[PDB]
Amino acid sequence: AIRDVMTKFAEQTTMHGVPKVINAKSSMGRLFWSLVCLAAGAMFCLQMSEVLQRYFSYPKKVTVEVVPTPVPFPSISICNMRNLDVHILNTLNRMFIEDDRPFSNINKSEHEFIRAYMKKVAKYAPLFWNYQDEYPEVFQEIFSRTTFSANIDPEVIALAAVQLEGFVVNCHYAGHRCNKTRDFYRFFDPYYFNCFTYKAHEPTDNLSEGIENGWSSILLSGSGMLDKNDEIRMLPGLHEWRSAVSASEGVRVVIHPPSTTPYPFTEGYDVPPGFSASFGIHPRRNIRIGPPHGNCSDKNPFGDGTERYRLMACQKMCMQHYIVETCGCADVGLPKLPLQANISWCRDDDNFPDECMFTASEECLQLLMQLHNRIKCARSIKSKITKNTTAMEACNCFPPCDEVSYDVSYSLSKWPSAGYEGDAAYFDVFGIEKFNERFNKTGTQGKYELFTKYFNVSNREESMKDFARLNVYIADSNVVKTQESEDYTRNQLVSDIGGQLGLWVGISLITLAEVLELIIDLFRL
Amino acid sequence: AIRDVMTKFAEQTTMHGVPKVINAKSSMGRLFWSLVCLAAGAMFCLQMSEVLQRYFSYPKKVTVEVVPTPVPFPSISICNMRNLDVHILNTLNRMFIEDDRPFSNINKSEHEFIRAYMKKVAKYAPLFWNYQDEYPEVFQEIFSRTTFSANIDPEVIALAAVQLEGFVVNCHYAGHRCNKTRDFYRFFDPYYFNCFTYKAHEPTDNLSEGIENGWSSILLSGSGMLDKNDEIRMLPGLHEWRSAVSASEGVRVVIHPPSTTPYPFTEGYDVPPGFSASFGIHPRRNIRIGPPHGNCSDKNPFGDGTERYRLMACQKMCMQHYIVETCGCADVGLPKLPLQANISWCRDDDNFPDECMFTASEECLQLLMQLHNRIKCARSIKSKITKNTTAMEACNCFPPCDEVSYDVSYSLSKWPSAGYEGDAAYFDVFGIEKFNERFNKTGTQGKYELFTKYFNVSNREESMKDFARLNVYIADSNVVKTQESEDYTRNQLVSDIGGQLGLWVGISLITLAEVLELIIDLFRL
Amino acid sequence: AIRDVMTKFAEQTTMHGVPKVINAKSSMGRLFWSLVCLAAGAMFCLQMSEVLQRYFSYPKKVTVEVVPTPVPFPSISICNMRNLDVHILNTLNRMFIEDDRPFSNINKSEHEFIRAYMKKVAKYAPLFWNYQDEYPEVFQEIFSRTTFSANIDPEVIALAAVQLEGFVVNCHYAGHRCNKTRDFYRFFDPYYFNCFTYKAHEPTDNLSEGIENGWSSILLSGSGMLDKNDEIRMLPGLHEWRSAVSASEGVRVVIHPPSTTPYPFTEGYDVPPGFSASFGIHPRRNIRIGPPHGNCSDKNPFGDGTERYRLMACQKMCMQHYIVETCGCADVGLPKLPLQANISWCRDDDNFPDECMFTASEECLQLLMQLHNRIKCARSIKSKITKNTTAMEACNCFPPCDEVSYDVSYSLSKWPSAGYEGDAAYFDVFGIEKFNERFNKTGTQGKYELFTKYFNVSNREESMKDFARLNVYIADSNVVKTQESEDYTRNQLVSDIGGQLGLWVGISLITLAEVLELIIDLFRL
Amino acid sequence: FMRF
Amino acid sequence: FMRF
Amino acid sequence: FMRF
Ligand SMILES: *[C@@H]1O[C@H](CO)[C@@H](O[C@@H]2O[C@H](CO)[C@@H](O)[C@H](O)[C@H]2NC(C)=O)[C@H](O)[C@H]1NC(C)=O
Ligand SMILES: *[C@@H]1O[C@H](CO)[C@@H](O[C@@H]2O[C@H](CO)[C@@H](O)[C@H](O)[C@H]2NC(C)=O)[C@H](O)[C@H]1NC(C)=O
Ligand SMILES: *[C@@H]1O[C@H](CO)[C@@H](O[C@@H]2O[C@H](CO)[C@@H](O)[C@H](O)[C@H]2NC(C)=O)[C@H](O)[C@H]1NC(C)=O
Ligand SMILES: *[C@@H]1O[C@H](CO)[C@@H](O[C@@H]2O[C@H](CO)[C@@H](O)[C@H](O)[C@H]2NC(C)=O)[C@H](O)[C@H]1NC(C)=O
Ligand SMILES: *[C@@H]1O[C@H](CO)[C@@H](O[C@@H]2O[C@H](CO)[C@@H](O)[C@H](O)[C@H]2NC(C)=O)[C@H](O)[C@H]1NC(C)=O
Ligand SMILES: *[C@@H]1O[C@H](CO)[C@@H](O[C@@H]2O[C@H](CO)[C@@H](O)[C@H](O)[C@H]2NC(C)=O)[C@H](O)[C@H]1NC(C)=O
Ligand SMILES: *[C@@H]1O[C@H](CO)[C@@H](O)[C@H](O)[C@H]1NC(C)=O
Ligand SMILES: *[C@@H]1O[C@H](CO)[C@@H](O)[C@H](O)[C@H]1NC(C)=O
Ligand SMILES: *[C@@H]1O[C@H](CO)[C@@H](O)[C@H](O)[C@H]1NC(C)=O
Ligand SMILES: *[C@@H]1O[C@H](CO)[C@@H](O)[C@H](O)[C@H]1NC(C)=O
Ligand SMILES: *[C@@H]1O[C@H](CO)[C@@H](O)[C@H](O)[C@H]1NC(C)=O
Ligand SMILES: *[C@@H]1O[C@H](CO)[C@@H](O)[C@H](O)[C@H]1NC(C)=O
Ligand SMILES: *[C@@H]1O[C@H](CO)[C@@H](O)[C@H](O)[C@H]1NC(C)=O
Ligand SMILES: *[C@@H]1O[C@H](CO)[C@@H](O)[C@H](O)[C@H]1NC(C)=O
Ligand SMILES: *[C@@H]1O[C@H](CO)[C@@H](O)[C@H](O)[C@H]1NC(C)=O
Repeated sequence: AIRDVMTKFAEQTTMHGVPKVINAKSSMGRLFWSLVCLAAGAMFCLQMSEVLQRYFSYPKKVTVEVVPTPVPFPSISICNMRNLDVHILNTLNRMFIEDDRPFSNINKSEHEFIRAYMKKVAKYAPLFWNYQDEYPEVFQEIFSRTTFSANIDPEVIALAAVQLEGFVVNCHYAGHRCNKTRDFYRFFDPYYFNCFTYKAHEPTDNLSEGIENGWSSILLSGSGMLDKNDEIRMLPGLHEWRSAVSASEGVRVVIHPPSTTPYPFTEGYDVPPGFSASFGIHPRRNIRIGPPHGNCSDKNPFGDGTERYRLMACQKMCMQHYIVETCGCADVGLPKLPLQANISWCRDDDNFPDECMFTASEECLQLLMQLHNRIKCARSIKSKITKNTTAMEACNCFPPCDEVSYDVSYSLSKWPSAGYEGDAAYFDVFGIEKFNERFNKTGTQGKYELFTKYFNVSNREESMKDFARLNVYIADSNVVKTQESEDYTRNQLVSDIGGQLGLWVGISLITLAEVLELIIDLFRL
Repeated sequence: AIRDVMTKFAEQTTMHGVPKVINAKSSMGRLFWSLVCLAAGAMFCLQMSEVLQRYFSYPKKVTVEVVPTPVPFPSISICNMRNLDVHILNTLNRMFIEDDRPFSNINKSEHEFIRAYMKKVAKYAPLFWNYQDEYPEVFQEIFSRTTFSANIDPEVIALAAVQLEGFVVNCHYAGHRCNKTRDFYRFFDPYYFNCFTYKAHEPTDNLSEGIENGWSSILLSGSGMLDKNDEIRMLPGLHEWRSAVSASEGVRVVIHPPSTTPYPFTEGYDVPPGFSASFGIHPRRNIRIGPPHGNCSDKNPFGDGTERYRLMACQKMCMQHYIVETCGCADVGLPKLPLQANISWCRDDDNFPDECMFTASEECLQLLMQLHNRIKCARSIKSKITKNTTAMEACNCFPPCDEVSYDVSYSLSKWPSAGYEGDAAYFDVFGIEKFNERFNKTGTQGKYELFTKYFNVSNREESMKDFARLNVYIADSNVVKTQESEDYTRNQLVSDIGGQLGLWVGISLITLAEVLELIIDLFRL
Repeated sequence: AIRDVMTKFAEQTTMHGVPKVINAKSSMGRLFWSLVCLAAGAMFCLQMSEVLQRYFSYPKKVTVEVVPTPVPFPSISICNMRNLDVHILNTLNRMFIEDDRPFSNINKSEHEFIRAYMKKVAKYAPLFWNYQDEYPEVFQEIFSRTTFSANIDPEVIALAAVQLEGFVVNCHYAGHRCNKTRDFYRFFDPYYFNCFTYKAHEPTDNLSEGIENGWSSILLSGSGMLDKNDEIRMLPGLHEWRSAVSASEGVRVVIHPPSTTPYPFTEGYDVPPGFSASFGIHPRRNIRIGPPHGNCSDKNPFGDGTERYRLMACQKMCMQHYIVETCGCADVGLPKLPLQANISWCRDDDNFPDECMFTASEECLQLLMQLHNRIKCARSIKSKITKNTTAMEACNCFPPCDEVSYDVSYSLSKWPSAGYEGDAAYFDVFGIEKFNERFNKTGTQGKYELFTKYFNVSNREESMKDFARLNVYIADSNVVKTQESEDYTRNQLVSDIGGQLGLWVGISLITLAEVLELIIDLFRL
Repeated sequence: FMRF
Repeated sequence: FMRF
Repeated sequence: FMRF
């Protein structure tokens, strides 16, 4: 009864072609309707192929718009490009001017950093005296800032690096004066040594003064108080030989989201002394989608999770991972991995015997060359690894799923104007704020005398050039939001499938139930 | 005849499930087909829930593209960071050097601004002499620029502020020389005093010279001609104590759309004297959609409608509204509301009696403190109000529906080069253009002598540092257009509804007419 | 049998309305169903009108996303803003100080450029002596750089323009020292004369030093070694009178894609001497779609196809095309068209007779004025043509279909710091690198003496200001990709048509085959 | 003491 | 008068 | 010869 059951189906069915094929009277009609059904089916299959290819490509939809929801004021990190304090530097210079032998200077000072510095330098003095004309580049590499950073306790370096009270003259945010010991947080950078991060404090203060729409500060950044030697002398720990930031004067300014670690060596802006820098912030917000549509992460694979995630940190720790894997040591210019901490710096030199303080023996020279080779290994890995897409993709570093970013307008003006307004600025710094009297203390008197001589009223036109002002403000209150979204949802897929199926063949799922009922009836044939 | 009319419907109907339910022979078949119909209906309802949620969320579609349609050249507003003219400043300084009592200087000059300035200062002289060591910050706040701006007629200040003929040395646009009295329009800013807006003039001129692809001008912006006092002296009206732009030397440059009001205090770029600044403009155009899809406005809610709309103006007038509401006075740093104009400035001091010119009485001191308190109220409101999302959203400030914006590349070069090219530049300024001879007039002779002494040929290497050059040009001719559009139109909604309805249940509106006809037949049962 | 065949159709058809219209028993029912069918058809037609309007508008879909695929390091082109070498300039100045007659100086030197320069200037000396007070602007226009560039062989100018060995002191990329003769490629610019393009070289080198994450170089850019004349003297070929870049000191830096021609006169950034400039690159990639959805081109219509396409080149050659069409001559400030090369420069002056070297005759003055008029024609066309949308659209200049672009952060620091770090920098330049000893050669000894005197140890604080450092690095490793795509494909059109057709009328193509079969049956009626 |  |  |  196959023909009879198919005829019963054709009598009561909603399919468009099958009843005409089954009930066809002419054989030509049957052929025509079979061809019509096959053409409709093939066209439907092709259109579904394209539709499902689009769906399983998992496209993304991106909107760019300005929104009124405000961002919090960004964290501002300021680093003086000079690593050490001016009085400490002058003391070191004068100490070498009275005795050029660093060994004899170990016990000449009660400052901890000076003793450590003299002891570290003394390990290299005979080598420098005997081989500076044969290996100048080696000694320039080894007397860099980063070797002292790697080999002296940062809590000892912090006693000689730039101090907050001697760096920030004035600070204003949201119409009130800053509380320096409350709002500035000190952190150590292997190249800049002491750096300070400002965290905004909203009005609760009675000190109603300053910029209302942003942050402004006056910074002592020049080096004009330092002694001018009549001939060139080696002062180790000051110059990062042939680094792109080496021997520069000014302030390094980093604008970054609040609870994030800054990386002043590879991000931020430069400000020269004697200038006023305006930073016009345009805030941005990027929202991203997960694995099938893209890649984004909410946490750093290498971190402990205390920081707010930034891709830069992940990439830097990936670089450190590969450096540690290849050279067997860590670079001071990158974070140390929170996994292991028994890893030594590549620039470590505690291996040096104390006899190298007295003799320029071949063993000391070989150790010097080995340290140079370790530095070269680290530098080679740093230069090569970021071009290697396999290694970089193996670290699973993906952009944050909800990222706040800033576009900064940058411009400069000569801050202390010649003439009367410069007089007013000088009186504000030294008459009202009384900048020098911060150093009228038993432990800082020498610096007090230095600043009293340098910043006297007569020499103001030249001496005020050592200051720089930063003016950081939000230019546009609205945030430019870039949001990812899935372009082709499952509902859109279902609707398009319905459209295609209605256009070509006219099937509905209730009609697929017709064919299922026919199949069960054939099972009962 | 309910069963009979339903059977008649089932005999002639296009619905897929109802005829099978009605004509079901087995009770199991009836149950199966009722379940099929219910499943199809529920799935359709869920899919429609998602579809209608998407539609009534009113999404937006944004395209970013570069278009060849050109923008007009932007309006350029230049403000000298020095508010007063150099000769006027030197006259004031010398007048105080001969008599430090401002009261005796009221009748020493025929210049209107000098008389007004002396009269204003004389109201505070005994207080400053008796209390400068007790309240230095109060006197620094009260001798600021903005108090003179608030209390002296701007038409009198304009006689002493920087003049166009003494500010712009040369100007060139589109290959021809500018006509300064035709193309520059003066406007008054409470901090910068005189400012000038350049409006572009296309070729019609026979003065074929200068930059062809933009605007370039040479500006006298330095302060090196001002007297150098051997001790610090109070010159009121020059220094805006502890403002983020205070005591700065250079030019404030604002690039903004043609028929718009600039706000140099919170927008624009800085240029130092002695430098050449290059401004590479990349034009942008943003097109936005109205209430259901977003928010945008074509006019300022607080304005008279003469200006081309910018969101900055709306936000500033909202701030002024709240300041006037709370403190009962208006801030000079913000526009006065076109609604009421009888509102007094917060820095107004016409209340001061004339006896305060002779005695430092307690009443005068209390009035001084009251003025200080008004200033503090205004500053506190300015600092707090923009963080208050309720107040800011109550002002209905929305971004423009058709906005032109500019991204500006910024770079500097030391303009007057040492040596021969500097000689050529000096000869161009002083030999060909004859800059000094502009002042060889009966009303400006003193300034002529000053410039003749300062800008002599021997002192050119130092004196030329007081000039700055601006080079403003369009970097990319094509405009980056960001256009909003509605993502999910009603037609797209209808098509998706049709797709879903065809996929699940197979209903068309002609079939809904079947069910309507059945309903009327049941009314006729 | 029309009624009978239509009844047979109505007995076996899938259309929703036609069977109810045909088999209608009541005339009111027939009217109602005809109205239902007409309403459904009209609504379908309107919805299809909107759908097809959307499709044939050919919309675009744009996504903005960050991708990990890296870009190659960009090409960096550096131009010294001083066109000629310092020793050559001093020789010219001294030669004119000993004999102000350029004719007598033709045979005073064996340098080819000096002889050509003297011969070129001698053609104008009597005119300059007799008419400088009547036509100062004409002589300032004619003694510009571009006339010497247009009229002296560039292979002769290159002998006197800035040399690579005297311009680039040090260079570092990807952790190793640059090989200057291998990595720098010299090209000639009519205003800057000698310019150099750096092409990156990846590690293979054993010279492990310098920046690891970018490119850094120290450039001699100042003019402080040039003689200071006690009175202003005419030195032709140095000053581009009243150009926006004229008489400037520093470096012009252009960051552009690798295999592209830079255009330093209208793109790039400025760097002053004595400063360190940081260039933070954020790479972008734009992908575009062809004619129906947009416009983009993969090649320059005016070029030979050797260059990687940039829209700037197409627009500049369009400007040159119109200039050549109108004035009959080509501008040196724009590329010469690869079609014809027999086109003369507008600034050419080989027409000048040799008698003009001896007499200030009227013929020589008329020729001078004719050259001035040609220059004015070229300048007028340059200023006007880019505002003319018809002419610009006639050139078919479209943005590239796959474009790499860079957003550059710009900041400055005072590079040679006062004091000890400045001493270290000086020792690096002059002690280790031995910059002066490059000139200890028989053909360059005079420059050796000049630099030995100028850069002695005592004068270092002032002399080091003539150097500038560039620090060019990639700020964000991920590329911001903006990709165009077609918003409304043909498949999406088919699906939406199916949705509409199912919603309103319920037709499928198999049912259109019903109506086609009925039409053939009526042909067989 | 500061003078005007 | 300007000299070369 | 360079001294410290
Ligand atoms: C700056 O802030 C600190 C707190 O962060 C202030 O020190 C506090 O002073 C109060 C009294 O006013 C004491 O009760 C707290 O114990 C102090 N805290 C600490 C940590 O010392 C300090 O007075 C503020 N300085 C200024 C100038 O306002
Ligand atoms: C998310 O990141 C992963 C990286 O693991 C991407 O997968 C890689 O894709 C590239 C092609 O772009 C292939 O060559 C690699 O073999 C893939 N790696 C693995 C482990 O599968 C993935 O394509 C990214 N997803 C999206 C949506 O961008
Ligand atoms: C600058 O433009 C003004 C007009 O904006 C010129 O002054 C006009 O000069 C014509 C004669 O050439 C007179 O008929 C008009 O009455 C003048 N108008 C005004 C408002 O004064 C002026 O000559 C131009 N200056 C230069 C140097 O070209
Ligand atoms: C357009 O702006 C109005 C502001 O009036 C928005 O309405 C507010 O929306 C927020 C949530 O974002 C609510 O908390 C407020 O209560 C709403 N205010 C009112 C008066 O309704 C509105 O959402 C905006 N529209 C779009 C499409 O962005
Ligand atoms: C800079 O690179 C050039 C090549 O670009 C080097 O010159 C080559 O030196 C090798 C020997 O080392 C010769 O075999 C080649 O014939 C040379 N080529 C050319 C074109 O001269 C040069 O030695 C490199 N300089 C430095 C300092 O490394
Ligand atoms: C691609 O460029 C062509 C330029 O030839 C555009 O065609 C012009 O369009 C404008 C309107 O925008 C008309 O005024 C011109 O008459 C058109 N010119 C020609 C020769 O047809 C075209 O519209 C562009 N296509 C896209 C998708 O942007
Ligand atoms: C890329 O990195 C992997 C893992 O560190 C290494 O095996 C591979 O050799 C590197 N590629 C090259 C070209 O060295
Ligand atoms: C510095 O401190 C001493 C006491 O140690 C005091 O006599 C002197 O007046 C102080 N100087 C200043 C400027 O505060
Ligand atoms: C001021 O200090 C400078 C150096 O800083 C010194 O040369 C000058 O003599 C001092 N003047 C007075 C009056 O102390
Ligand atoms: C925000 O502004 C409104 C209106 O001015 C005010 O009532 C409210 O108190 C403000 N918010 C706060 C936290 O003060
Ligand atoms: C200045 O004007 C006077 C006449 O008032 C004239 O004699 C003198 O030559 C002029 N000087 C210049 C430089 O124009
Ligand atoms: C030039 O002016 C300076 C000051 O501006 C002065 O010291 C010098 O003596 C003047 N020289 C001549 C020749 O007038
Ligand atoms: C625009 O250019 C065309 C072709 O060069 C020219 O015919 C037309 O006159 C120009 N437009 C104007 C306003 O001159
Ligand atoms: C310069 O070259 C000469 C030989 O021509 C040599 O005697 C002298 O030492 C060289 N000077 C330097 C600084 O290299
Ligand atoms: C150093 O050079 C300067 C000029 O460049 C000169 O004045 C000075 O006398 C020179 N000093 C020595 C020691 O040669």
